[PDB]
Amino acid sequence: AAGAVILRRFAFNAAEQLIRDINDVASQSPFRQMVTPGGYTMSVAMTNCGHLGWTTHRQGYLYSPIDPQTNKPWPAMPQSFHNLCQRAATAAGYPDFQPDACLINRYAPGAKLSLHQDKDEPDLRAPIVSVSLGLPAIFQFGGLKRNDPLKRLLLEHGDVVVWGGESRLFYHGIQPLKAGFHPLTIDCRYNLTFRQAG
Ligand SMILES: O=C(O)CCC(=O)C(=O)O
Ligand SMILES: [Fe+2]
Repeated sequence: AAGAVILRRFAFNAAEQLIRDINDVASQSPFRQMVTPGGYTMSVAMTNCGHLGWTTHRQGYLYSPIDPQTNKPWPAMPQSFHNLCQRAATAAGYPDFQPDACLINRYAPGAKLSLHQDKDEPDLRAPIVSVSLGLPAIFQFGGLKRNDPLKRLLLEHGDVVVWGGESRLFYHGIQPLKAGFHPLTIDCRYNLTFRQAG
């Protein structure tokens, strides 16, 4: 993964607090399985915190400062989130990265996320910070086409990946979450993706 920086277990120490704050965020903006523009309910449940929140719209996908479900602003990005992200980005070589959106994904057993690209951001030179929590998942990324040599990478609890450079444009997805158990998330996997959407 050219440009990518994988920091395994980087968020192990912050894990517990992050999970507490995810629940906090969920209290204001509950996890919901968004309906794609094509009219299909995603198996992955999501929510957002920060100034902007990624969401499905009628004309496609886009960032909005308002939660379309609660009609209220997305919850603010918790300090735990801000700190872990900055430390990660800085360690990855991006000390200037200032995210304004954190997409929180929740994966129940069997949940998956078919291949896609993240080109909804204004400046693609800005990286994306991914933090995995709970059960392990198989992350798969390819080239520039939906049908390209896909590679696999297991993301475990506390794993952080700063996607910068070329990888920032690579197709990617998550294979069906295998059943299992984790003391902090029980049978769920959470993932935080910090972005500069503004
Ligand atoms: O949970 C994952 O590792 C995938 C998250 C992702 O790429 C996204 O939702 O845009
Ligand atoms: Fe993505």
